[PDB]
Amino acid sequence: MAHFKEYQVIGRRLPTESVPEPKLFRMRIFASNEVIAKSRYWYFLQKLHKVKKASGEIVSINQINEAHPTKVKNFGVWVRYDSRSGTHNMYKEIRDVSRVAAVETLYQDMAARHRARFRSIHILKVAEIEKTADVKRQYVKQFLTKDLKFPLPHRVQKSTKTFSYKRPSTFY
Amino acid sequence: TDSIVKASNWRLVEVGRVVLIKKGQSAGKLAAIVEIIDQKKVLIDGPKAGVPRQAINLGQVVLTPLTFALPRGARTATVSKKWAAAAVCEKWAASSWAKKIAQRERRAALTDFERFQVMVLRKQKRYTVKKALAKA
Amino acid sequence: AESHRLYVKGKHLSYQRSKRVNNPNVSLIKIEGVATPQDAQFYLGKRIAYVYRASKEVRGSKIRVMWGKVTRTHGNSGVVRATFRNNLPAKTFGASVRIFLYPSNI
Amino acid sequence: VEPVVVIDGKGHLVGRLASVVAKQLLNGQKIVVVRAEELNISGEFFRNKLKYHDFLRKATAFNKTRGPFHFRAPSRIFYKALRGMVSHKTARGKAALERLKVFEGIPPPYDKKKRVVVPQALRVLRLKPGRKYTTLGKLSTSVGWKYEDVVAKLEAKRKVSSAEYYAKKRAFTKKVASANATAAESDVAKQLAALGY
Amino acid sequence: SHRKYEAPRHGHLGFLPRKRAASIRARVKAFPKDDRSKPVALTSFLGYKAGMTTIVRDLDRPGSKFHKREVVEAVTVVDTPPVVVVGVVGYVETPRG
Amino acid sequence: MKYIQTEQQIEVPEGVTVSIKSRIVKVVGPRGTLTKNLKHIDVTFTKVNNQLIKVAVHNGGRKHVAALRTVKSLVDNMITGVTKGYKYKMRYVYAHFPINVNIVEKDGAKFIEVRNFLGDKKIRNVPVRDGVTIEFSTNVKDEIVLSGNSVEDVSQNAADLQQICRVRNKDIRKFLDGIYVSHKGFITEDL
RNA sequence: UUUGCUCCACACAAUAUAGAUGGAUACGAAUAAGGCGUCCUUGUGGCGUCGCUGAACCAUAGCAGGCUAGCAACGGUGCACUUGGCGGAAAGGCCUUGGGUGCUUGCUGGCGAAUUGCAAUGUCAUUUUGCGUGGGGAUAAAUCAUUUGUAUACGACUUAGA
RNA sequence: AACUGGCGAUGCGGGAUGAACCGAACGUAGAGUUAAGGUGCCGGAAUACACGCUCAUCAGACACCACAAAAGGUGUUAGUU
Repeated sequence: MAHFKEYQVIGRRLPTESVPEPKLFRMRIFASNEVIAKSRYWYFLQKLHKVKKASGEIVSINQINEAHPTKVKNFGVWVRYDSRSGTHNMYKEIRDVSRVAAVETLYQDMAARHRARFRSIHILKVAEIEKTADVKRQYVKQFLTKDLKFPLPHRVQKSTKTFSYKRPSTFY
Repeated sequence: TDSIVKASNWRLVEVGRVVLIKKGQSAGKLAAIVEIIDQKKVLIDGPKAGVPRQAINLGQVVLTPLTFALPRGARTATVSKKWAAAAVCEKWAASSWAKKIAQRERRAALTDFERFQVMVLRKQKRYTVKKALAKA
Repeated sequence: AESHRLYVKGKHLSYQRSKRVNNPNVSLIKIEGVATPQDAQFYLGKRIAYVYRASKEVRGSKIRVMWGKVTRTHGNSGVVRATFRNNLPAKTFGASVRIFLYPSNI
Repeated sequence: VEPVVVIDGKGHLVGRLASVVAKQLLNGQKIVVVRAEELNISGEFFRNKLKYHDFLRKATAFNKTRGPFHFRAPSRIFYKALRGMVSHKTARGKAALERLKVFEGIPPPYDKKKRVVVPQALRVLRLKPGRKYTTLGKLSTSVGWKYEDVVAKLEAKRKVSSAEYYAKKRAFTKKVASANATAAESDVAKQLAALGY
Repeated sequence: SHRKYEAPRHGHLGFLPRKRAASIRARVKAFPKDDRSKPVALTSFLGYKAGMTTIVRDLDRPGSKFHKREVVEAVTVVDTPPVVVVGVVGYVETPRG
Repeated sequence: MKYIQTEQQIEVPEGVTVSIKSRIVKVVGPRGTLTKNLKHIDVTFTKVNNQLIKVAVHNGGRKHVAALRTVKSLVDNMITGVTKGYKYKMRYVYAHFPINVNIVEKDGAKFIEVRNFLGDKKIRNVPVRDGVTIEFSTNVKDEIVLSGNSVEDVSQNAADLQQICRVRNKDIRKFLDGIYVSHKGFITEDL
């Protein structure tokens, strides 16, 4: 829907005198805003415990920025989702350099190819993919291939106005 | 023994192709392909262009056929190192089409009195075309 | 000395329908080939002369002219409109017209 | 630059042609169209004639002719598409309508002009490749638009003829290109070369 | 409410109008074939309704009923003069006909 | 799932010379010549050195492969025609009524008398698809010899020639006669 | 049936613009292309070449274009004659001989301009008709009323009539 | 039958069409600005741009609002075990 960050929503569900400072538990949200990063943080918090949104307290937040982003990677993705019929789990594999890109392409794939809508989809895990043997997906193996170099058939252009003076060629 | 094939082959791709960045902030700068990302995007860097170690939609960059060698998976010192092996921009400079862009550019660089001189140089140039072609 | 034009041409489109009903004082004006809206701030205020040659004469000529100027843009490509002493007869749709270079900032 | 615009119609789109072509004449635009037998649609040859039979049954009851009418000229077949893409019934809209000509083939008054095409409406371009299409005067003559072979011969004669005119032309203009290729190194060409050339 | 039955009805539909139709002399909608492998040949001829009578002649279709027999025949007889050839027109052969 | 470079890789022998006009091939064999419109495949055709030619599709598709394999099959069929050429032998069946079979001539049209077609006073007559070239299979009842250069030159001729004797009107899952096939072969046999 | 009617030159009036105001400036084929050079046996051969813009090209000074001189050159132009060929799809246009004429802002002269006064288009296409000059040609056909029947409510069809 | 909201009694902007639906209610006006609702043509306003599905011998093109199932299909696509 938009771009997301690598947040860090740290929460300590409210201190008592019996327990001052329960133990500052974080989540690493991938959200646009810290706001709905926290709303979804709590949305996973009631899943965790007998809590609700006023029942506790959030320590902190850090969009986890990247001191070395220049290393292109591969990625492993586990999914909890609800379809129109079958709510399931998945695993697929995405080459990227950031995880949020795999989110965007993920929901173009699932919104487009399984018509999956986000408000009942919960991504389990990205254990990113490191080596050549770490790959199930043949389409990822197609980029585990070697030295694909080739011409481009059927190049197109755009007309200046609406015409040419000519029926042109689709040479590259 | 013929098996003569005519066409269906044009500008190739590679990792390490200095390409013409056909749009964007470069909109015509040049960048070696560091890496392929997918069929839609590749990792590139034009350090000669100064443009970073970065990606672009392959439908949003255009090719050169102007290959050069590149150790894949390398940082910018190695990249512009290979550009130092590949001082090569002289050669799409040797493409007349970039020089045609310089031509329509320099067409867009006239004063009106200079342009009046262009008229009278059609008159005297083309007068000498009409004495190169008066009787001849 | 061979091409005696010194203005900007243009073609009357219509008056604006918001969706349905025309705005029969507020036009739709065709610019002479500009889709780049960024040029316009100098041009805003340049006049418009519509020559029409009726066989009836006025105090001076049979060549009588309705005028305008450039105000501000519209749409996804920067389309401007005009200012009428006399509005058009809801008929001028695709008529050519003059657009000038004065009042010049230069 | 052309008040009347000479256009060849070889292998193009139809509704995407005629919706913005329907936008064209609104400006007072005057266009002549030649070779009106050379058009294709994304969609197979099979179903479409049958669809014309599906349209073909529509008429007013108590006089079965006076309803919609049915014709075989591929230009007017094209105006069946175009009519619902225009406002074809005013002094305004009809005044726009009256500024257009379409021709099956290229008449000898029109051999003397050049021919242009539109890439947006070009059939090979807006094409997810793997689609079928239809030859226009083929399907028209197959329902009975019988007059195809006459101008099929005539356009052979005159494309032959302007090809000979072209042999004169291209064979001539090389000798022109030699004839002032010899004009290399004039200092005025150095100057104007430095001025934009 | 379909009527009661099905039945053949009247008339034929490749003939209309039944107005006072075209002219005193009638139209022609097809012609015998030109063959330029052949000499100068023509298409038809015109006559005048002169009379009709009953005329005797044979019949010899084998297997049929009056094989090796004669009948009488209600014939019709035309008037025929010779006619004078005076003109020729070329017809430029157009993509409209 | 869009396999990234699809192709057919066909060895060329040396009795043959072709010429691919940018998709359009000029096939020449020791028997004769073929061509094909191959401007319905959109490949780059690929001579290497008179001993293999590929096709080339950058990133071919799934059903594109489902036809693109047998692209090679039908090409090699054309090789066997343009070099070697097919030569089938068919069958005839009657049981009670002796069907006369003849390549009767109608002006080189080469029809076929089919007489006593189960008591029929009606006669069948089958013209010869030319190109595929037919002699009577001598010394064998109810056979004949076709010899062409496409597998449908001879099996389309055998297909609709097979469709000559589509016999009706009886309990034909019991009543079994007609033009059948025996054999498929080669113009140069052992080639 | 004004010497009527109707063609050529006029001038003058009338006379309207669905929208002038440097130039619409011609092969064919192909698109997983060929194009055009280039060379050669001429081939589905040899070399280039080219994209990625027509942003092409032509054309470009003067009273919307002024008068007026002198230079190299020997153009290029119209004009209206003259020569030849071609065009049916709607050809109705295309190309070709010869004469003259104008210019040349390709090189050097003399001029010349205002006051529309600070904006006020400050007015340059055909549109048709009339008339009049002074150059032509032509010397009708219908109806009604009579008559035919095959033609018909009537209209309307079809014959004849010095 | 128990709650809220409109017509009635009330017009304007979106649903081709619509008593009770989407926006928003009513002095005369004018300068800037939008909802509802949209920007192939009519049609104002982008044949704007990005990622994918699909090819339909019966696609598809929607609150209001003006409609199919059981059962299937080596059709496709992708995965899951």
